[PDB]
Amino acid sequence: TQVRGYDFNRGVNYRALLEAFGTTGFQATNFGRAVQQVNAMIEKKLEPLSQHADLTQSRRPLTSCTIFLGYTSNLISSGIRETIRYLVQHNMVDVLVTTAGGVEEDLIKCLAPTYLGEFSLRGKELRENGINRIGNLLVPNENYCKFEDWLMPILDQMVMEQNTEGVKWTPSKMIARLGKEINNPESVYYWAQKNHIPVFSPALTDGSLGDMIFFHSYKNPGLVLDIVEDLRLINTQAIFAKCTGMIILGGGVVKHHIANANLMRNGADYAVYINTAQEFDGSDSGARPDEAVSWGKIRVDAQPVKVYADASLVFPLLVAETFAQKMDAF
Amino acid sequence: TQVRGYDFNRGVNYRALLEAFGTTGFQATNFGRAVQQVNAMIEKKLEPLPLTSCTIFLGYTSNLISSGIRETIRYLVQHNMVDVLVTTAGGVEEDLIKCLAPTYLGEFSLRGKELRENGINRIGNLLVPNENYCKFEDWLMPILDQMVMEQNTEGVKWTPSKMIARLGKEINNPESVYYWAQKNHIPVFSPALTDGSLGDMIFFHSYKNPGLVLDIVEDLRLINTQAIFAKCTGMIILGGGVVKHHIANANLMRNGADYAVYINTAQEFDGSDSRPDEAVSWGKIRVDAQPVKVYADASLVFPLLVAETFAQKMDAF
Amino acid sequence: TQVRGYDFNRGVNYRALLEAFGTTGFQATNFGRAVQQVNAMIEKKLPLTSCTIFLGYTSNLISSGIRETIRYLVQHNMVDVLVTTAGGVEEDLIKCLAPTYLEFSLRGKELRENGINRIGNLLVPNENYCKFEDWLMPILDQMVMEQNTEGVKWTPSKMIARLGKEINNPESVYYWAQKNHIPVFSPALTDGSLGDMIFFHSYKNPGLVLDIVEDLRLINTQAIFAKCTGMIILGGGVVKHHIANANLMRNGADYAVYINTAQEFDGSDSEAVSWGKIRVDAQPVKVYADASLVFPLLVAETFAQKM
Amino acid sequence: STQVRGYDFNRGVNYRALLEAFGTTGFQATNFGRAVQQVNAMIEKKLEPLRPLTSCTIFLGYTSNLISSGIRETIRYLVQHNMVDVLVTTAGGVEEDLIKCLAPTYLNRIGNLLVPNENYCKFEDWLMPILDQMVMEQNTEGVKWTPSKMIARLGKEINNPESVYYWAQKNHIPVFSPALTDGSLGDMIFFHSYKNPGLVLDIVEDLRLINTQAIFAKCTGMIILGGGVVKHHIANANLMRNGADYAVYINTAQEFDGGARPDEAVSWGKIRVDAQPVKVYADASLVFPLLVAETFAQKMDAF
Amino acid sequence: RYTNLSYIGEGMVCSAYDNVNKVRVAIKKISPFEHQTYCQRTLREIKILLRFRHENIIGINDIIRYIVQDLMETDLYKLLKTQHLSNDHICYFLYQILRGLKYIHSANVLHRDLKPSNLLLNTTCDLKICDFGLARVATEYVATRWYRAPEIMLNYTKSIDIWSVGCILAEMLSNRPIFPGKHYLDQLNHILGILGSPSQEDLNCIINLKARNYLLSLPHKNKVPWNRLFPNADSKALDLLDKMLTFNPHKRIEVEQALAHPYLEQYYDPSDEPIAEAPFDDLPKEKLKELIFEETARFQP
Repeated sequence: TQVRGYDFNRGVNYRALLEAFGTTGFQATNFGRAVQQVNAMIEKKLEPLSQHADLTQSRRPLTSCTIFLGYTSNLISSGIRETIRYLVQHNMVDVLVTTAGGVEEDLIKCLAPTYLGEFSLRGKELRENGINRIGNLLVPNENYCKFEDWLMPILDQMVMEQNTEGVKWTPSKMIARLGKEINNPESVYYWAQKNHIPVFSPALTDGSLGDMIFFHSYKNPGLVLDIVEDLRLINTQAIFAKCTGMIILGGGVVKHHIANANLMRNGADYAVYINTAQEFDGSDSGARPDEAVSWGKIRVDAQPVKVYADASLVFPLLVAETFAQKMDAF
Repeated sequence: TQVRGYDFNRGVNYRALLEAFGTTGFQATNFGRAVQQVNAMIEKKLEPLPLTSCTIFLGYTSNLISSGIRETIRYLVQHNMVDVLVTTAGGVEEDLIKCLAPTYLGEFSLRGKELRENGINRIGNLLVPNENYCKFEDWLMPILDQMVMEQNTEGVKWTPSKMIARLGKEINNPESVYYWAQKNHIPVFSPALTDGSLGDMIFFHSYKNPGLVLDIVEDLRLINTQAIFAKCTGMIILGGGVVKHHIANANLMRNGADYAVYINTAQEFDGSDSRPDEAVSWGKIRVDAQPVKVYADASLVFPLLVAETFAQKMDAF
Repeated sequence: TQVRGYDFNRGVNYRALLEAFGTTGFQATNFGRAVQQVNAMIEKKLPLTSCTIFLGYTSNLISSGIRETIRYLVQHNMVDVLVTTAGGVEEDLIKCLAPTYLEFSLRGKELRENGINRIGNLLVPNENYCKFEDWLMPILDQMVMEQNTEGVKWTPSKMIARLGKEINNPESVYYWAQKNHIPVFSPALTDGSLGDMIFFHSYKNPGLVLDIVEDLRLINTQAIFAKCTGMIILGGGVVKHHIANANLMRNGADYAVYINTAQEFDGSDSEAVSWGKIRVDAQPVKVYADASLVFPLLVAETFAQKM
Repeated sequence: STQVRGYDFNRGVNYRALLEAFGTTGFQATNFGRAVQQVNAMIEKKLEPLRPLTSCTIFLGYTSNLISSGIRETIRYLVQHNMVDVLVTTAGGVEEDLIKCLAPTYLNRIGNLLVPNENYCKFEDWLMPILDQMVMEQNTEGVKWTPSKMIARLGKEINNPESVYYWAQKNHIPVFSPALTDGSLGDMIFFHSYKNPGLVLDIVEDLRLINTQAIFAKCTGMIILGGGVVKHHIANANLMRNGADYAVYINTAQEFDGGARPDEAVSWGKIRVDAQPVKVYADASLVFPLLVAETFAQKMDAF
Repeated sequence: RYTNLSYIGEGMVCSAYDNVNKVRVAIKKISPFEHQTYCQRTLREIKILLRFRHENIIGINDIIRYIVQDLMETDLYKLLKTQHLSNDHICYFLYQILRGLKYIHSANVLHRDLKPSNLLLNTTCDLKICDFGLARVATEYVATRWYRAPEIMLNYTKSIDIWSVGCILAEMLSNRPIFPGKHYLDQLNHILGILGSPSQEDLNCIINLKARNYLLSLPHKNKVPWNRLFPNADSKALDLLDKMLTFNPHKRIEVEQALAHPYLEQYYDPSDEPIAEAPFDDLPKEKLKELIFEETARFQP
């Protein structure tokens, strides 16, 4: 194969410009391999299949392929949220893994907005004005004043439900309960409960949601949460699957939890990574795709690809050709 | 302060070379601010008033405890030199295994298919044989059977901290750091113990002797109160991830910590949770503080950072 | 201004998608600042010109598919000054004679016995340079003859122009360089294989002379006499410092765009106000991403919809 | 087949053992140990017996940052006692060192260091007297000028024992720099070009000098600190002779864009197929003094 | 009597020398009183070893109320770790391991966990069997699952020992072991992948409901020829290995046919191999100790 690029003498044509990236090189050929991989992934889902619920304790019809998705907290409050909502509203994914910061940020966005800002600003001055900093974004301190006024009754009712009727609470269930209360067609966790897509987040205590739990404890004590039940659900969601795929959009615990789930079934069959980490430190976040096959988390027949770029400038473009051109096919 | 390196014509005296790094410049001089910052913590801890005059927070990721830095961590804990610890999921399974079978060295360019066929796993530029994990099963299973008996009959609730304390007592080996954790009353907290080989192994146990319960609502009440009732605090964070955010949120209740030192190698253009200015914004650290950050690998700076401000005032304890 | 993305439920229309990137934050808002800056450059620009625009690139870009975009930019007299690296001038000519084919994990030892050279994830055959040698040998002979007889002092710029004038191939970016009177400057040319070719030609017919002060005088005098200046830099190295020093002698530049991928922790060249390179009343922009994935999209919104 | 072990502080504080203990520490310490071993092997090969020739000719290069920082003192130690053979530098590596001999610097910005604007005024009043004479020699003596000779000339006028380039001439150690018009030196040259025009500098001879220095050596070694033009220049200079023997890189770049791994150089034939290059991904300031203080410094009376 | 006290390993085994017997043996300390489960192992071990008798099977000569048995230089683990094997040595080792298997199986006793760490060797180039504690008459935790039978792994006939010896033979032929795993599902996956997909005719004996469903809910994979896995072996070796490693428990190679296989037919003489002279719980504590004392009563003045 030769190496060519867009001529640009034919006029601006967007269909060809994003299709000519596959023969440019460097990070462009990685993008082409990624789009080819994801396009190959969806084609298997549409094939018809022609009991299982009791074994997996889940209310959902098994499809030809189950797609796993995960994201890091800083991505949710970065404007990517519209793409995730589009991916979830119509069934296109089956498992979501996040961090407590993600749910904390996503819930408030339905109640109050977030404003832009600049990268270099001293925090000493910003603290007096009452402005917090998250990257290049700035959030007000007034925003956190309505969450405290809205979450306490839910926890009161949860404690009452635990004491009165038999129920044991798991992180996969507290998320679902919050969704029905928000009652809004623009929050991604509202559509999660409607179409029965479970959400997992083992590190739920750490975050601003933890702060609310601590204060409540010294007035109505007794709340209980268990993390051993979620493991069973996530593992049996992958053991009994015909074929699987992974789309990990950031490094951290989300990468470890998703990959380790597929270990019990001799790896996945298609995968793609998008993160900006490094490998010389040896951190799991920066591990190359070929490192996964050593542990037995990515089958030896697949061809994983990994793109080094910020998720903001790549993810919206990737969903433009793969998942949007076949909307009528669902 | 002018710029001036070390002139070797005088000779080779290692003591002067380490101190001279302060005025060298660039990232070398950032290391110079670390030795001054950490020294203040130790100086303030010994002041006359169990509860001490300063509480030291220490955390690490899964890599370091699997590498050779484990020896340094043991020294910092055996002699009652830090108070609480924070770790990740693998930080305990990798630690306990090393007391039954060792790890080996290698390279970075090794492929994956050949290693998978042979049966050797790879992490970083180190290799761990597959037979090591099987030795875990022989030792962890008998202790988990006793775990479920106490809950049903004696009625004791179980949280990750108590589980780590219980596990530390059983191994009975001075090399393992978690042995000294239980022998000196130093709690160890880790919010996500589900991940890692430990979770993979507690899974299969559920299908024979079911009914184990772990709670994450009592750990928050221990970490928060360990800091709300203290005079002065400090931070020493290695790496990044959940371990950093947990510590930062814990220190928030007292209007931020006082002394802090960060050692990691992440980048800031992606806005990931992994600069000290952000901590001042939300309230993680105090305004009057002077945090420092060093951009270097943790396996080349930490043994030097402990070579000063530690292991020198040993008799002072 | 709040934060908002692109709602795909309305359909796909690429005009909106490439504009909505401004509202979303992180490394996408900087793209919007960049597009606004280059649009301002275009508007101000519309022989001496109302605005002179500098352009520079690192040799690894040229061996890739971005080479065609640079050709389009130079085609219609949209840029005025080009500054490159020794490798950049060496690879464009090869492509007009032999092509280059397309992993990061290939070992060099195995490729060594098969005669394959590796640059990034691309491969260039070893037999390609034989044609380069055979074609380049005769021209330097007349070059030295002209030096000894006619008496014309020579600098890298004029030799690059003379080399471009003879290839006569529209795909060559240096063909249209000589036709439109657009100079090309390079500080160090002997670094690349051209230096090796000069060495092999040193023993027979010796006496080739190259100068380095005349090129500096030319670039400085081009920069100093100008109403409005702008900088576009793709990569880092000697080229960026050279451009900054070129524009320093007029108290600064007005607009600038950087697209590189290095970090500032090492302290290397890869802050301009501290040397007056950039003017105080300017708002320089800067984007962290690979050039291969961002530059083609930049030419989509600007430099293409206006002519 | 070696285990992983660290220093046990219970013994005490023994620095010499601590520096060696990095070899089995792992991650980015094993590379440090490999670098130490390789440099020691190179110096041992230099020691054995057969400008006078030497059994092995070593190379050294750097970026403009390190000279402005504290590494200036330690790189002066190497050239003091004829430890190296050929040096290469960028444009800023010559101007910065000359300044330090006249006026100091305090911690107009290079990064984590600040230079006064008035500092550059003193260099002005000193550069024309030497440059004014240089053009006169060409007109009435027929001497050709190259960057190497011009750098060598500059050292003879300082006459101060704290400047690196002053000690370059006392042992006939050439200093090469392909792009010298960049930086403040070219800016000062520009002004002279109007008052007394005529200066001409050739670059074809510099390539000849470096390449003939490369080809006629029995054994070669590469130690380059930092990436950029210097890396490719040394690599292409050593492209002949069918590859170099020993090489150590120290830089912090990444390979996602073409700053590359040492293994890629082998494909071009720049490094021999039987060699084992060593890479280190830490900052230069925090690593180089330790490397010099462990390998070179132990042997002083031997030279 | 006892002298030349030294160290071997760790109960605990130490070197010793009997002055009266003028012979060199090893002594191992056993303390099973703490747990009934440990005592169950102890009761079977004293009973099983004492009643058996044969040259290849290890024997007990005295008990010090502390067990007196002969000592070998090293086991198969160290030899396989260091030195590679050859055709004749592999042949001899296989003929003897099988000869022992015939007597134990003829003795109508079921063995388990017949891993190479329980096979011993000495200077005279001979092999022996040592450990027999977990055994039964034809949720128990085993040290290693690497060399276990799959109908045990997935919830007892005589095929399990044949499976074990086949695994040892393969591990002797190829330097690395054949079926390495970490999780129970991991080992199941490796075994199924290497040996090919289970056919429905094969899937009749398995009775566990969930396991049957799991094995049914699988894709189809093609069996790998043994020549591809071993490019430097004998055709007879490959044939014997393929016949030994069979998924069907009711249809697999029996011990008598294996000894007379053409590979080993050279050292096999029907008259030579012997047959057994004689054809072959709850939780007490106090009377269990009484039974232990009664069994061990003979070995003291």
